[PDB]
Amino acid sequence: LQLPWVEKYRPQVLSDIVGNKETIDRLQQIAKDGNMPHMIISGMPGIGKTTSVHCLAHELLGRSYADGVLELNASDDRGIDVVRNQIKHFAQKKLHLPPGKHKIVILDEADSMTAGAQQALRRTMELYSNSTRFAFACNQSNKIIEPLQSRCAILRYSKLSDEDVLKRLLQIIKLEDVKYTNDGLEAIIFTAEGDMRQAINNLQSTVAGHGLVNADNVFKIVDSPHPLIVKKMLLASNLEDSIQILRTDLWKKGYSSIDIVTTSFRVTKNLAQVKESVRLEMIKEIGLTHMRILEGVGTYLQLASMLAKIHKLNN
Amino acid sequence: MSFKATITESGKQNIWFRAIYVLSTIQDDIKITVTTNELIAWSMNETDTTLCQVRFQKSFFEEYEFKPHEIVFGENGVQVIEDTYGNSHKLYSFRVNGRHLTTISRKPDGDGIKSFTIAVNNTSTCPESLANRLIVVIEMDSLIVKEYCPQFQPIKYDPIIINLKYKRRFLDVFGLDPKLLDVFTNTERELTSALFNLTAADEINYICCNSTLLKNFLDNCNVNVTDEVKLEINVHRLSITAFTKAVYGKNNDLLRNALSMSNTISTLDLEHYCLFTMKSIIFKLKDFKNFITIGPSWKTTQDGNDNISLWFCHPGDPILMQMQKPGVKLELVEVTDSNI
Amino acid sequence: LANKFSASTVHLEHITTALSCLTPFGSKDDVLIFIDADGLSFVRENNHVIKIQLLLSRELFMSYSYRNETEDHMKLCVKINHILDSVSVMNRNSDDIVECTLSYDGHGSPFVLIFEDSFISERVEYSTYLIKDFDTNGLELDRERISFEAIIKGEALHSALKDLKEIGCKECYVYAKTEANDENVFALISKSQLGFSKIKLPSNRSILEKLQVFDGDSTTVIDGFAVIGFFDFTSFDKIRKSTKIASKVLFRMDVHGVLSVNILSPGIVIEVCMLEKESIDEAAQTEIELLME
Amino acid sequence: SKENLPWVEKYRPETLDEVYGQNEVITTVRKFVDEGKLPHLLFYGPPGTGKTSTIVALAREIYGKNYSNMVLELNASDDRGIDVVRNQIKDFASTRQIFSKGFKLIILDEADAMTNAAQNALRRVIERYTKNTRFCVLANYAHKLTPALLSRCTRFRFQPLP
Amino acid sequence: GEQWYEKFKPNCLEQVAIHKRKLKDVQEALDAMFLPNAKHRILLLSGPSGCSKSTVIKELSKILVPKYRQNSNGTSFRSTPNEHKVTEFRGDCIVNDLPQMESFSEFLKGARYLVMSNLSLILIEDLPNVFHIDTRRRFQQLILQWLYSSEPLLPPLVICITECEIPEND
Ligand SMILES: Nc1ncnc2c1ncn2[C@@H]1O[C@H](COP(=O)(O)OP(=O)(O)OP(O)(O)=S)[C@@H](O)[C@H]1O
Ligand SMILES: Nc1ncnc2c1ncn2[C@@H]1O[C@H](COP(=O)(O)OP(=O)(O)OP(O)(O)=S)[C@@H](O)[C@H]1O
Ligand SMILES: Nc1ncnc2c1ncn2[C@@H]1O[C@H](COP(=O)(O)OP(=O)(O)OP(O)(O)=S)[C@@H](O)[C@H]1O
Ligand SMILES: [Mg+2]
Ligand SMILES: [Mg+2]
Ligand SMILES: [Mg+2]
Repeated sequence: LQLPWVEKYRPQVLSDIVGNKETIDRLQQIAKDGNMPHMIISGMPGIGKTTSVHCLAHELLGRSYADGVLELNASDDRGIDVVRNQIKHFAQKKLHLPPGKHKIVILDEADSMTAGAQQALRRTMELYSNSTRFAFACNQSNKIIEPLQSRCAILRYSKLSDEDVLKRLLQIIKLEDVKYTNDGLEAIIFTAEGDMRQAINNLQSTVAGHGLVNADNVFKIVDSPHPLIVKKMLLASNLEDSIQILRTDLWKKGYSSIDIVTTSFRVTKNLAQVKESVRLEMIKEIGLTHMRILEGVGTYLQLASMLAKIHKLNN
Repeated sequence: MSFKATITESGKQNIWFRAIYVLSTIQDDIKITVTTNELIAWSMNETDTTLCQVRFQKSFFEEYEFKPHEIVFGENGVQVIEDTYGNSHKLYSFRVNGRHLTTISRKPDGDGIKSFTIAVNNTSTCPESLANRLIVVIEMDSLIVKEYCPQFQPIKYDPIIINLKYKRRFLDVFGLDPKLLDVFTNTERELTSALFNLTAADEINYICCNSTLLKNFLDNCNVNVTDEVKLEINVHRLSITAFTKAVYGKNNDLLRNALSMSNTISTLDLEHYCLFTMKSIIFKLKDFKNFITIGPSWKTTQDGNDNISLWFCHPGDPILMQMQKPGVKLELVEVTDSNI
Repeated sequence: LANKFSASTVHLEHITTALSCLTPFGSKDDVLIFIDADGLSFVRENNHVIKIQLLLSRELFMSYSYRNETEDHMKLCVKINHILDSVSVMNRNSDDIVECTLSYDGHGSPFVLIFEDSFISERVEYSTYLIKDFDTNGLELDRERISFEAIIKGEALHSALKDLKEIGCKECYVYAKTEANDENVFALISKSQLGFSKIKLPSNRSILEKLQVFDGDSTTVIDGFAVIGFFDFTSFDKIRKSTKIASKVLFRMDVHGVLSVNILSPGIVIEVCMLEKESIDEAAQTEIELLME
Repeated sequence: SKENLPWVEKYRPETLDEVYGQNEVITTVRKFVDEGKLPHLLFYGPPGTGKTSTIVALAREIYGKNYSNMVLELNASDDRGIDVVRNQIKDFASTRQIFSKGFKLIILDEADAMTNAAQNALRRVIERYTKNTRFCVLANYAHKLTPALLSRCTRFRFQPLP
Repeated sequence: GEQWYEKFKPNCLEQVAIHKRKLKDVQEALDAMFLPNAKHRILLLSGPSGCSKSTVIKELSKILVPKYRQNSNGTSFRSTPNEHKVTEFRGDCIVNDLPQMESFSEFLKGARYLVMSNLSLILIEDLPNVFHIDTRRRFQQLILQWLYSSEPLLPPLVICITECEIPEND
């Protein structure tokens, strides 16, 4: 069959990863040099952490990749016994590698690892660092215990810029010979919200549905991120405007009340314009409405009353 | 083929498996040293309070072959030792997971084993994947063949000379039943063949006893409760006591129950006894209990004497224990209590 | 009897053996019972990836009556745990039980099992459940596209399975190759904590009765071509208990990645069908080639 | 048989042509199956809009009348803990098709009721076995889905019925 | 390949990065612990990650153990002086004939013998799996038994615990 473009066009070399130019350049330097230290790679979903670690391991180990890499993720058994036996035996293995090259243990989604396993990892890292190096990949670097962080170089991946997403989208379009327009690519990038995976999925969906990637065609399938709609609803200077946004853009589109209130809390946490007193009062009202929704009264009237209270506070 | 060895007899396979199992109980990883005359499997615990060593002579194996000069990969395991007579001996040492080797060496409940082969190939014509792997080939009586290749890590070998020093001290101190003279001659020959050389400080005590009585007494000993063993020898009897001291908590509450079980053997029963002129020695029991079960696994009728020899000098000094079989030497060294 | 199906036997060994063979598929799940004039079959499936069917023919029963006319067969579903517990409690005095009778009166009635002793009879009724939409016939060997076939002695295969289980085997690879001069190579290669290990079956007409590679069409024999099947040991090991009583085992692998094991112990016959993994990793392929060459 | 059923079940759409109101989604999914390029899918919407009906109809169209043999359906009524993801879903997604009938389909209905640990374990199962298997996740509450899972799925919104 | 924190690790007690007063207190306590009849049997060091607990303990042991070890009466395992000043517990060790929960129990039962001519400092940094309730209870029992033991002679026992928060896990 035909693979989805998200997996079909997964970068296979470090030079095809867009964004985080400084970090990717440093990874390329490490690959060409060899002296890879223990590292932690943190960042939001779909920005290239897994791809970056895999590409770096491949470039470092060459043909020895099969015998020199041990990959484990949240879908595998990773308990304390695994650390005691499998990882320990891999780190004990004597493998002849070119100078400056070490075995690599990739621990994808390391944040989910249990406390006992993480504590056990300390001793193996202490003992087998001369021949083995650890690459953790996670979304929250703080979920790795401090004794493990103390041994690793930290690398934080930032959200991808519109320029990098556009460049990769153009490369994919050229490879696939896809017909498009500037407004269509703008809409895809705007709906991706910095997630390259979502951008590729939306591009593929639009192409399959209609082929030509225009703004109207993109917005027929893809929806604008509802956090922005919630921000617009909260920032409306008129009660009727907020109510109209809540009705037309969220309620009648099938968005659940619980999702609306959770997104409202998340957005209100990041409103830079408002004062602290107003912000905390809005948070209180959102929390009370959330309590009411959890009890079973998830009605449009409750959300309208929440908006009315927020507007009252703004005055 | 850097090294190759084969075992065919059933009792030989039994003793090999038992030795590997005991060594695995002592430490997670066993150390194998191949020489031009013997294979040494040894183990030492984390606290360095116990050392176990089993040496299989080349005559033990049906086929034996060692070509150290062919080793290319894993060269860090190759060692050269200079003899006192001006000779160079080549050795190859490596470390292997004890549990894995024990599982490989165990006899299937239903199917028997015809031959058991262990080999190492680190020569030039060796694939990269197969480098640093111990090849094990097991032929079954049903013509089934099983193959294993557990990984190993080359290491350096540091011989232990406690046995040689104890033997020399015992010979100097106590060196008439003809058996005693035979023991003296055997010890002198062993010391001479080794690759290396009336104050109270020269205290030495030797006990040769039939291991059957000790094994019978220890069969009732549960190491989980009786963790200490005390040997008390005088000119009339030898007492072996498996014991455990009590522990009292804050308000004298019993945190750990004391226990003791003793067995006495007349000195007449003991094969030999030499004392430095009621000697007492205390050490750990688990390792001794496990070690006493290796020799009997073969059960050789010819020259069959499951006699254990013990040497001890002073509290806090090591206690040495020796057992022998037609082509196997078993050694156990333990640290003794320093009290008094 | 007035029941639509009624079969009585004096050999309690067949029933307990069938339950023992079905146990590895889960102590708490469903079992399908098919009833027809030919006999009575127990069927179990796991994870839409493995299936077992154990047949009990008419001859095994001293009495067998199938009076249904509208339908040539009857299908029902029961819970394995219920039968297991009931038999375990009832079979405590195995020396005294003299007769065992199974009965069924069609859809809407329970599956009745009666243990008849000299003076005491114990009757149990198991409630039945709707049969899942999944079709047992879905997982079957394509008889027209056999990649290879082999006949093996039960004892040797059972010993090999025991060895694989005792080393904590995680992945299994069935390797089958044929050459001239009646040279055959059937082997099981295991990936486990020990690494890669091999168990080779001798090329003798005592344990490996015959081996043939058909080039994926069941007809043309090809020499020098190796057929490799990659399986998860979790599913492969489920045939160990069936092999324990097996007298002969017939392996048949097709091109669609289906392996069928027919176990023969008048007698109890078993058929286990399993799917293989999608593909073999490069490291595993290299290690298998090195082991076999 | 169907006559005794409640109308909510007696009138369940059998083919995609019987699903009304979701014209855009039906159009897109039909073209995807026509080209055979189905990606991982998320169906998000309020109760009774046609999500389960649509996914079942799509499975029927892809695999004809024998879809029950190569589709693994799980819902809130089934335990779907991390152990289930590690064993059952993993083994189904990592095994060949019954008759080499393209890719396999795993339907996770009401996936908003799954635990965070199970969803986290699902990420690499979805990613690694994409060649052979495709996932469909149905939900009414998106806030219960982890960001990683949402990133991996092509999202389709079922609107309230016009 | 070498990591700098290993390449440039301290070679002597003076190069250790530690406040002078804390080092003085630790040294006095440890030196007192080595005396024939020491009041304190266990020294418990606690602190955040990478604050030189184990490093300072090892550097201090390198000086204290040779000064207080009785000269062997011509007895030793190997020809070398057996430079094993520090004996550390290994939490990932698995042996054939021992349940996991008892591993630590075995270790201490050997560690008690390392006195006088076999003197060595016992260091516990890699703890057993204390997240398991039964294992933690057994560990506490063993620590209490060591504290309340009636053995006239015991070696100094140092427990280094690195304190850190456990991130919330699903
Ligand atoms: N910087 C990037 N450049 C090119 N493609 C990218 C990039 N980031 C993501 N992608 C694409 O999206 C797919 C997934 O990328 P990943 O490396 O798995 O993202 P991720 O950050 O690891 O997501 P998580 O943390 O596992 S949810 C890749 O196969 C690429 O096709
Ligand atoms: N688009 C639709 N077209 C025709 N009938 C529908 C449609 N949607 C729902 N129904 C009818 O309502 C019944 C339920 O449809 P479902 O597909 O199960 O709705 P749903 O969106 O899956 O509900 P939830 O999210 O699980 S509460 C169907 O049997 C149909 O009879
Ligand atoms: N001047 C130095 N002082 C202390 N440590 C140094 C120094 N230079 C390099 N290092 C290294 O930094 C590390 C010090 O960390 P530790 O001694 O392990 O602290 P800790 O209190 O034991 O924290 P944990 O429990 O090991 S995470 C050692 O590996 C030292 O080898
Ligand atoms: Mg990732
Ligand atoms: Mg539904
Ligand atoms: Mg430290």
